[PDB]
Amino acid sequence: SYTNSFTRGVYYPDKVFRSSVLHSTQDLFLPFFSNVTWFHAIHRFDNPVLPFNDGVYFASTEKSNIIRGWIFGTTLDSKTQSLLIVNNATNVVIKVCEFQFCNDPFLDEFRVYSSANNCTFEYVSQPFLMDKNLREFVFKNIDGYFKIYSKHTPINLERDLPQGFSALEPLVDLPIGINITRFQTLLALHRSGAAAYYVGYLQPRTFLLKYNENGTITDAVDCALDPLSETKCTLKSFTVEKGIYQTSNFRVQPTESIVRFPNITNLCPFHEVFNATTFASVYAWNRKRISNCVADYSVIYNFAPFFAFKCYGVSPTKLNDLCFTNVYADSFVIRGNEVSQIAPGQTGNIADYNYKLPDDFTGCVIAWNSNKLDSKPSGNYNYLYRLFRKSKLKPFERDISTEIYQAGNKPCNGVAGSNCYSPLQSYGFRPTYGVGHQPYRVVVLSFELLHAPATVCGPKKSTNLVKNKCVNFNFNGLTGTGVLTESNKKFLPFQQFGRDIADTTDAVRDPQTLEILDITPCSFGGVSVITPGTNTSNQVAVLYQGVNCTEVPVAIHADQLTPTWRVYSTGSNVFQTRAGCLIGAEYVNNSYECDIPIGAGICASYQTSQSIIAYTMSL
Amino acid sequence: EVQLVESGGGLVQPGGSLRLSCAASDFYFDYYEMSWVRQAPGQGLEWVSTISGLGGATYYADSVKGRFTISRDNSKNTLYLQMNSLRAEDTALYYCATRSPFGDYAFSYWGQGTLVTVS
Repeated sequence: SYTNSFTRGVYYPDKVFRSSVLHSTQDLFLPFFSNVTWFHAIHRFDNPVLPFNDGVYFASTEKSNIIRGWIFGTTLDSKTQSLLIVNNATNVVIKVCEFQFCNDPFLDEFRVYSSANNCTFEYVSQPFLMDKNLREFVFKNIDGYFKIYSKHTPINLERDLPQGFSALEPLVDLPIGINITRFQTLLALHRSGAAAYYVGYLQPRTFLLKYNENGTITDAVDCALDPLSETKCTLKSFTVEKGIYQTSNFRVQPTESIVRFPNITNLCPFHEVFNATTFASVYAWNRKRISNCVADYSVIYNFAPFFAFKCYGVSPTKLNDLCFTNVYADSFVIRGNEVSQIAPGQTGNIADYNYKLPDDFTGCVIAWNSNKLDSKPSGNYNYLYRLFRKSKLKPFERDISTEIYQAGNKPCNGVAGSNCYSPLQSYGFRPTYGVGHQPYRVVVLSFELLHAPATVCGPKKSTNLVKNKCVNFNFNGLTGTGVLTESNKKFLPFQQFGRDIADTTDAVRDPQTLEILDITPCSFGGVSVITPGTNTSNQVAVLYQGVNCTEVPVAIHADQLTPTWRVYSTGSNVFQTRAGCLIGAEYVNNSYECDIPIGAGICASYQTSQSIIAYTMSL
Repeated sequence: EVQLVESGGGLVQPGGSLRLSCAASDFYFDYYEMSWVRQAPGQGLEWVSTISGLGGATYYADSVKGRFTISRDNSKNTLYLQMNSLRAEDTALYYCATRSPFGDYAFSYWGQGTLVTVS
């Protein structure tokens, strides 16, 4: 039996206290106005074991404790743990353990299973999730954490499913860490009757949920339904105005996500530069280049708390996500008077006669006080720095000119007379000194990124390669949604000719073995939704640009769509226009006044029954 | 206000040797990296090789990896591309470009390009 589930089965995505918000989440939900299964009881059952794909939504309106159990398990025989929610009166508990559930899921003393095995985390929650009146429960599981819901609410007179909106309150979710592929329901029998098993299916589709300051959900849109409710979530609101708007490719939702960021597992000894025994001076520094590594910036702050850890260009907290190609590391030691002087654009003595960052520098400086490390009572003259030179320099101009400072008027060349000094000024370090003169060891990490295959990225793991399906790809930071195809393109074109003001990623370079991953849009078809406003009625239309009233069905993938939207993409009452094809209107041979500018001189209105019409812009 | 002039090009034969030049006058940035690009009939543009300005890092494409060679001499500030063992799929317009390593993937400047026509 197939019925219609109209706006029922909405739960809370996250366990936060957001109030008066419009949060759009992407989890497993039940699409509105979808077909579900409804069975009864006879006196063994009415349907076999239903496949538990992602989640389950059970509805029941009976009483006297007829349906008070749920079975969850992969195979129920030599497998992982199984969820058993047995609702009782004196010893109502949730015994989550590995059992031997047979084919008969009859409650009524425990004849559901045969034997027990090793158990796991078991909840002892005495509050029973039991209470005409309709009982609805949403069971789901993600990241090894089974989530339960319950919205037992008084129901109206006898019917199949009540109207209105409901939000199942969050129950006591529990971590188990298993997988479920089969689902059953327990039934109680007095003499060893009828029941109402209402089972559905949860798909990973987007969902817009609006909250209230009182602490409850007022209304929510499925965002995977008729063009009106489809466009309702693209504007992040619950009301629309009279006019034609565009979609956001939310019809085909990306089921899976692929990352495939790294390709190696060997770590990187970048900490070997930070804990070096003897560093270098500012006069003659050494830049170490690293490539083909695995950068793990989380272990950077494992040392003593540093000072002035300002990372310009990138986010200091978000460092383990963006990839690069080369890692340059130059470390030296400066005085405490210039701890903040070393900065991009900040001028001074070291910005002129020493190392200096360019205008755009994605790397970061990291400095730590080393007063207890480099300090000599007589004087630490081994660490010096160039201060006296001819003129200014440019970034990355390491000079090792060991000559006499000769910017004066007369060529001293050894005598060191007027305007003649030593370039490398040897300033000493001593323990008995102030904090302003303490030595600070500073390393300048440089993250060089070129138009080359990735060599060193973040420490994230890898995913599976999914093909021929609308997925979400995040290979090398090009976070997008589409389908990956294997085209005959021998080389990957560099999309930089016309500066790519408005151009999407047509293809990506596979970080794994050499492949051609061309990116294709899942379903765009140039869909435009003409909403006359929810205040008037709930009837909209559709427009498709670049079709011939016959190619639109095979272009928007009408086969992989909801049955409610299929009727709005048929060949009936279609009209060929100079900008595409109009579907869902009646082309009137006459015109009165232009109200809704569909396009190319075509204007629509909403008059009487009340429906969308089609005409031209007569002047 | 800078430019990248090129020199050298014409009809050649398969399995030969060719030298392409890329010079500049007002360009003095040391960290700006250099690169070559090729435009062939039918397709658009394809990257050939890249010399990083931070150090001595050189990188080639997948087809011209062990075939061509590059040399970025900073004494007179000029780039040279020596193409040996010219195959059939080498007739194209070659352009020299310069881009900053820190930033987007788009090239900062272009060149005049030379037509390498393999007989």
